[PDB]
Amino acid sequence: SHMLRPVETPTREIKKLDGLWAFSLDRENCGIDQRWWESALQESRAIAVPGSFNDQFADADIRNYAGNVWYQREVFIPKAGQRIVLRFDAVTHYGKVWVNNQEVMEHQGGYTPFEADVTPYVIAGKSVRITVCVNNELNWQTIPPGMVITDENGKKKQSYFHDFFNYAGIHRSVMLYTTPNTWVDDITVVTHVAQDCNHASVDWQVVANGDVSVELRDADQQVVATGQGTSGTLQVVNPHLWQPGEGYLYELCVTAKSQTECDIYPLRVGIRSVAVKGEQFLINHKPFYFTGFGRHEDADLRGKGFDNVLMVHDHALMDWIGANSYRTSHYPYAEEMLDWADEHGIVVIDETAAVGFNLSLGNKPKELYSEEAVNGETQQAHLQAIKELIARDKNHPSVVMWSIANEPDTRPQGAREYFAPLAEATRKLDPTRPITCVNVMFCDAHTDTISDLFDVLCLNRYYGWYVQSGDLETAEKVLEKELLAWQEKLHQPIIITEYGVDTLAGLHSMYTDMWSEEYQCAWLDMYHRVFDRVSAVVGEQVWNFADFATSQGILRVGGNKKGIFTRDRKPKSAAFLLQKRWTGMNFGEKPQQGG
Amino acid sequence: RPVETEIKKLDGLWAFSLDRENCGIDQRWWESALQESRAIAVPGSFNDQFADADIRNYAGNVWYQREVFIPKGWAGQRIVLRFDAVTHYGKVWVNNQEVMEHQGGYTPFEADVTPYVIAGKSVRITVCVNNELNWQTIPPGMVITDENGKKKQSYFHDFFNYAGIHRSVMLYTTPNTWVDDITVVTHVAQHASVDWQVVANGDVSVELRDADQQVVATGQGTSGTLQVVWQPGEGYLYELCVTAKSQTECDIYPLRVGIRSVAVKGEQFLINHKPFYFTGFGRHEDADLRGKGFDNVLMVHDHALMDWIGANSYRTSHYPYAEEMLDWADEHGIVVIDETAAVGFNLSLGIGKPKELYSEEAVNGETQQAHLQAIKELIARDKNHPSVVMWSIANEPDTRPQGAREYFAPLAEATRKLDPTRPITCVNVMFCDAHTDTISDLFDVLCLNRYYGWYVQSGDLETAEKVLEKELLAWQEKLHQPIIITEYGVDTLAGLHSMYTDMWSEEYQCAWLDMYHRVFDRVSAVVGEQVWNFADFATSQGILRVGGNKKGIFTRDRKPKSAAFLLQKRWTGMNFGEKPQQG
Ligand SMILES: CCCCCCCCC[C@@H]1NC[C@@H](O)[C@H](O)[C@H]1C(=O)O
Ligand SMILES: CCCCCCCCC[C@@H]1NC[C@@H](O)[C@H](O)[C@H]1C(=O)O
Repeated sequence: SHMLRPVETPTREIKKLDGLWAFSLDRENCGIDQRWWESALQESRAIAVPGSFNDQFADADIRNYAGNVWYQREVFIPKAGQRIVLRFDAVTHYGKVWVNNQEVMEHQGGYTPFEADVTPYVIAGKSVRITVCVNNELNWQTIPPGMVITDENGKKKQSYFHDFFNYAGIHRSVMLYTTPNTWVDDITVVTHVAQDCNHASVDWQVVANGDVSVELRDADQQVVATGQGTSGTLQVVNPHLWQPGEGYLYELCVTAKSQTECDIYPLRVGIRSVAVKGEQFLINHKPFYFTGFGRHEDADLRGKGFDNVLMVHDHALMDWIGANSYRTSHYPYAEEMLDWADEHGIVVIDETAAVGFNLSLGNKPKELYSEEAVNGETQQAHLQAIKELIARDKNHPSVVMWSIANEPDTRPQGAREYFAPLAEATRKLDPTRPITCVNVMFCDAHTDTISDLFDVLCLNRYYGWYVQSGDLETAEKVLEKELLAWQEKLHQPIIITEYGVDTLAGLHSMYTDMWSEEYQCAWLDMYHRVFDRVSAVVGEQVWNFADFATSQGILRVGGNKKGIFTRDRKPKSAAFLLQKRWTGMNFGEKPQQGG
Repeated sequence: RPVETEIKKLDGLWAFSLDRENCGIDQRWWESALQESRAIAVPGSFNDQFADADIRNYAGNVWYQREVFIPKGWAGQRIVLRFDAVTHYGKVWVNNQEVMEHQGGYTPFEADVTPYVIAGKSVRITVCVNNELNWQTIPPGMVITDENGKKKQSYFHDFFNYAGIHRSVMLYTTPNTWVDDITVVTHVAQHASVDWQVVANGDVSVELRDADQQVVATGQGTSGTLQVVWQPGEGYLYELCVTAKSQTECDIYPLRVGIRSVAVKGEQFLINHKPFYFTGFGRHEDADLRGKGFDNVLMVHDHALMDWIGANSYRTSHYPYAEEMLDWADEHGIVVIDETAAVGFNLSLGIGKPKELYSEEAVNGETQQAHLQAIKELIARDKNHPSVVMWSIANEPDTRPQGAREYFAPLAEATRKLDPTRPITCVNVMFCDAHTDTISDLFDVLCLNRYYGWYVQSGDLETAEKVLEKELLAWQEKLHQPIIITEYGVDTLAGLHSMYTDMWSEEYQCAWLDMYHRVFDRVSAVVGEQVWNFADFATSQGILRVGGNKKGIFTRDRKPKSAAFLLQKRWTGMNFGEKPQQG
């Protein structure tokens, strides 16, 4: 449907985000049968929302549990005559909500919010019970996809194809918000600029039988433009347009009035224009250079759960290190991260949860794009995730790119058949932004067959790590050669969205061999040397802020160790190399082929 | 091995030089002092010694050199130069005259230098050491080159390819009647020990004592020697003086020997007619800073750790150890499975190339010959040791392609004919289970390497227990042979802890070593356990090695992980030489 983030005005929120819900497992799938919605928690225990249920009890048998978990919470209802709505900003994978024995709504998104209108079903003044059924399972039509395997005892074991651990549960806000019966439930805003001198910001919104008078107030509450109608444009003059450095943000207050009731919604948008020209990524008609991380929503104890201290601290670290950009790696991030990126002018490459469409990253199906794995319904679900992501992050000026999928195996015939309609559909959904598909390493420029449909070429390369293990002299030649081959092929702006190596924070060696910090430094350094002599490399993005948790494997030593920082946010030796490089260059500009 | 009744030339430092342009043999570098040399220490691998990244991985020709004074007291005696071990290949020159060469690596080679040496004046010694491996070296490998002539060596074993001079170099003197060859075989029923001898212009008079010069038998001849009437606890060993008499000079050579006879009966390993149970480690010749170089301090300390942790046996894993380890081994009476450098005969161990392992371009002809040679030398050096109870021809070979059996049968035959007094084995890899292995019948004891719960069924104890159990008792029902598990271990970061007891944590090494021990306890054919590696050790660079192999109970600087005390409780809590009665 339509997605508007709620905000306090003559509108109200009761943060049911309160922790300490009742939590229980359903190892027998008796919950849907035995009507657990009715009343009690049976044999529950205290859990905390937001937060992943896997790491929260230090029980291994819970963290690998694959099935149905039950959340439970009684709450009181203060808003009368207002539309009361129950919003879940994120319930990872599947969630079915119940308000006092009655199914309200359900979702199969994972990292996208879903809400429901509960005005008839509640009465402001008495209690009410909310029971959530959260499913953490992945089959071939989920985004991301997976394979759940039962064995001889019927015990479910979830296997997937991405790297990060499949943290599940309620990860973001659960809120009970309250809006007048004539609401402003959808908005779209597109901005243009000409020579940083003047241009318009077209408006568009959806009401509940009310008219929309829209004003454009300033950063100090000064009206600069008005407008009367459901559509149309409106022009500023000599704007304070949104730059990657500062990030100026106008406050467009929209009004939807009825003959009796009225609703006012303030929506912050910044004037900026993002486009791709040849091999240049232009923000406000200036060629840009991306620097920063591909991070994860990962932490100790809470898993993929959200928390504010992590936001302010992580943004302080990136702010110190000189990073100006990041990419919401492998799933839509919490909207709060994108609000911060909006105010602080942080350019973001947004991505969907489509990751793992690849069976070469080592009882696996034998054809990746057959009916037994990634079929038409996988394509429908992928288009769904695109729809929801764009419908949530469409107005945020910090998003400059949509990324449909991550590292798909494109060698087999049919990858183009699967991905081309999704490129067409995404271009038809949001024309204001470039589109991309992050490229796997074993699909170099001479075997890929998908990168033509996208505006920006994103690359994940690990020459010298997975291949040429320990060889810098050779990985330099290979890396430079394939980079110039991508240039000779597509003449596109090339952002390296992943490049990193594993490093035991504390492992040193005089020989600068793999897994030591000296190898991380020398490796990133050589990669930077190659980066500086390719004209079409419009951005670099290291593989990963900090070490994150992965599934158990013989390649993951307590998870992925390719982070610049540790899981507790401590810098390895390479963090200060990146400090020197990024903070030493001119902001938003590519190095002049050398310092 | 020399004694007397010498000047150990390995003292101090040698001149060391690299040959990147490969000019040495052509420009005759041995006939002069090494131009642009630097000090190097023997014994010790040259790779780790200088903290130089380029020196560590260098593949080519290296040059050692050292002047020495030949003592005046050796006027009319034969002067012999002995290299206890020069890893992979070595060509030795003595003062403008080429004396010797050897492609062994982990076994000694000596040469008579009496003419080329005049005792009293200083002579120079130049050694050319090669660290290259092709398909005819033991272990095998293959070198690759490109533009700029940069040579890059790739091999198929795990441990890092350390090279150089790894053990002492001796310069011993014997009278002109020497005892070049000696053999001794001991028997025991419910006995004695035949003697042997090879000499030049000298007769053989053999006597043997016990504690001190207290002869308790004698014999005059090159056969028989039987008379009056060695344990894994203490290790009682008699002293056998051999005498070679000539008209002018006489020679006396003392050889310690322990009375013992090893034999396999059904599914039991009998040392002195008693069922045994193997406990201990499969270790390595690896250390901080010195590579595979030998050192007495390390031997004393590691033997202290093995004594404390309750180990009674170990296997000289993947190459012949320094013979000092075996002298200590029969001194304190620790059971040793001796093994050749035959490792890496497998193309299936891929971190994630010819087309068939037993083709002509890889493993055929000189490969089989030189393997038989590594056998002949290992046996010709370690035959008399009572601590050696087992022969081990090869380790983890791929026996699935066509032609593996045709390869391994003749080696088993010749090796058995060479030393019939000891059982023989071949440690097979994990990818070849009971239904696919085709060689385990040729050998007396079957050796197993198993990693259920690590490489396959990664992190799942509940099923790896079943697979290990089924595979084990299926082996037992299949061949009805004694099965020693010679490798079972999992990697572990020394300081990584985890409440969930998942992989790489010490809790997972503890819980993973435990389940394997219960499945061990419910199987009658398992005649021993040897946790994979004693200490973490250096390997080649891969994405599966976090600064080497972390499958050690101890770290590289010999510091214990959480499993060291678990195993010290298990091995010393049971009775010595006995297996638990299924619990
Ligand atoms: C057959 C050739 C394979 C080439 C190597 C592919 C490496 C893919 C790297 C992986 N790319 C995806 C990212 O989420 C992971 O964290 C990253 C990693 O594992 O470090
Ligand atoms: C089904 C087989 C899956 C792969 C099993 C690989 C077992 C190889 C055993 C290897 N054997 C050689 C030894 O030096 C090494 O330490 C050990 C290892 O892995 O580290």
